[PDB]
Amino acid sequence: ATLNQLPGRLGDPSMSLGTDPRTDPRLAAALTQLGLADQAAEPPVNANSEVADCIAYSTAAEQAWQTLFAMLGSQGEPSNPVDVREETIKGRGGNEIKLYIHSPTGHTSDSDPLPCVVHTHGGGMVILTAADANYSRWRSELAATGLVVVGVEFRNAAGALGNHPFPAGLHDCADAAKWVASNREALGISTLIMSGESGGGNLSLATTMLAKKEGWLEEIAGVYAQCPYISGLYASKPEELPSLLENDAYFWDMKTMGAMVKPYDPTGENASNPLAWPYHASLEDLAGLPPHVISVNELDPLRDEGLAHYRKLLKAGVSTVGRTVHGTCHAADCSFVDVIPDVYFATVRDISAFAYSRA
Amino acid sequence: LPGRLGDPSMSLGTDPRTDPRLAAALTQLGLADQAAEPPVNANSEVADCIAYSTAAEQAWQTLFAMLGSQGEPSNPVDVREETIKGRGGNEIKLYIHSPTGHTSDSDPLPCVVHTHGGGMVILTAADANYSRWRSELAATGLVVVGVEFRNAAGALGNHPFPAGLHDCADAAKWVASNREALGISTLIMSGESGGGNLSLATTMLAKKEGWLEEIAGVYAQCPYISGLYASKPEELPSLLENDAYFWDMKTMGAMVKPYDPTGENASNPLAWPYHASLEDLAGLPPHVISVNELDPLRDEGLAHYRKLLKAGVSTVGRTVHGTCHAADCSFVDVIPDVYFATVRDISAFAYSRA
Repeated sequence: ATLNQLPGRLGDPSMSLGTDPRTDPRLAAALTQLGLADQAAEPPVNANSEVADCIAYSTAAEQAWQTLFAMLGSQGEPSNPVDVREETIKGRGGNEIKLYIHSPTGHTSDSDPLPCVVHTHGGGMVILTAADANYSRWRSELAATGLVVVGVEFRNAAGALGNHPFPAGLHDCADAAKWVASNREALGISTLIMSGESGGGNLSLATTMLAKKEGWLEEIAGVYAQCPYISGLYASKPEELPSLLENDAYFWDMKTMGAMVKPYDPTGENASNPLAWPYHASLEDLAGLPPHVISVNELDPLRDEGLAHYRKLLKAGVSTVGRTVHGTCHAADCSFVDVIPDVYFATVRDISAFAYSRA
Repeated sequence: LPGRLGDPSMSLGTDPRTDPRLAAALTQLGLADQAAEPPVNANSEVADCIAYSTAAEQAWQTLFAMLGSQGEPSNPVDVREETIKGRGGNEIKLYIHSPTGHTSDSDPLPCVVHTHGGGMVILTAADANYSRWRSELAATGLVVVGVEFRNAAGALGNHPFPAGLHDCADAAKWVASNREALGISTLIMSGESGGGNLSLATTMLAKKEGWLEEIAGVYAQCPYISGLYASKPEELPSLLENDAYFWDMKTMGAMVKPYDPTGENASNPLAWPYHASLEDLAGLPPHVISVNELDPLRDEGLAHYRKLLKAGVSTVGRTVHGTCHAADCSFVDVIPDVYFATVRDISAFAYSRA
């Protein structure tokens, strides 16, 4: 920042990704070409909308986001060859959960075992699917570094895979992690970490807390949570989270997320439940968790709830690394592979090295 | 407002952002409270600044050796010494770290030419914390070349800019000319604080001298690159926000003068890379700038990250949260996950350039 001007929209309410001096200029140029450098448009729903209207809107927004991320995601392929296979498992309640299993070509149960990432994709726990091109690309790029990556096709609160409120998606992620943990020799894996971004960061964090609650925490060796979407407080502007106003309408408007909270928790009864919104965890909830990495984006309205959770994990005694990825809007290092490849692959390499460090 | 912008009495020990493990270690070291003011400042005579730096060197070496003096790398490492000649005829010692069994007949490994910190004024490549760092990097599968460059003060003094820079450049050129003999593929400059300055400036100098193609990348940690610690510009709020977090800026203002006694290089990018023009940076190879959150130097590092991007350089920018200046380079017993996250990040970057 600068001593006479607070950053972002705290210092200049008209600022956008396109005019913020902090934006990586390659990302700013790509967003400008896509029409997404200006402040995000006003959504037709908000936290005052009825749940059914929030569900309907989310189901419509899913296609728009999938189109954008499909463009960014599907223009290339990993530098090392990767195999992808599908497996269907049974969730605790009897539903079928599809898993996309990515691994280096030639990896078998007879190879030397590789570290494993159980990947929980973003979309606010409400929209997007593991089969989407950006998430398939991400899992394959991780696999190409020498990993087995398991993409969980969990139930969503809305959209094509809806409509399943909390805790459906969490249970699917947890059951997928338990299946991976019970199939280490068949998968040819050494260690298991949870990782995902935004809503998937929430799910990766919450899955690990659920493992603690259910007594199988020992199966999870670590968590790499990117730009976690974990407070649920997007309707308001808690003083504790200035980034919500500093970077509002940078890619995401906070009214949109306030509306997308409702499909996840239609009754609102889980607003302070740490399994739904990990930001609300107590120190006792976080005690004993395995090592964490929290990686936030600089120009992201969610930045400060991720950093707050990093600090609480440390206060609870969890081994935690905290990283800001500069120059990026929300989750940009997960998708803009053609525009900021060095940033994208820096994050891929960081996740992979962390996974290896846990084996 | 964070840190001392919001509470002028705040220190590393009371800042809510400090990693509590690091805060406890600093408390035990007497370094959690606001750093002491030095007996010299930027208005002191050059001779007094040199004398102060020379006196302080041994105390800092003892402290940093405590942190990097108990553990050894998980993988075995060999260290050998080589002495080369600088452009001016002086002898430059090199400490070469590599995995045990690595030879010119092995498959070649990526190389890091490491330029240590100390404000370009004090500390040596032989210090235990820097030897430990180079060995931990080598243990990941790297050849690491520690440059024993001339300093502006202390045991290796007294040599102002550009002596140390020329030594780092000449060492990098020697490495680039001995790739088969070292068993190395690619080469990346890396260092922290004053060593971040030297790694950045060595690469800019390679562009000016026509050998830039030899350097495949730069990983610059918490770079000490503005030289503006006496005056604290508005554009660098961290200078106030985190002042006396480990370092008081009067101390660094005093340590500027041995490097540039006349002040005539205050805006020279080879002395202080923060002052680079876009033209100075055009065409440089990929960079990573990694700053510390609770570091008065944070904002000049981030400003340079943004300038590299504006110049068209592929640049990744990272904040290491919860850390004071260069903590992820030394406090391995206290925050090993942070320390090794950085070691792994540097090594992965080096491999990514091969």
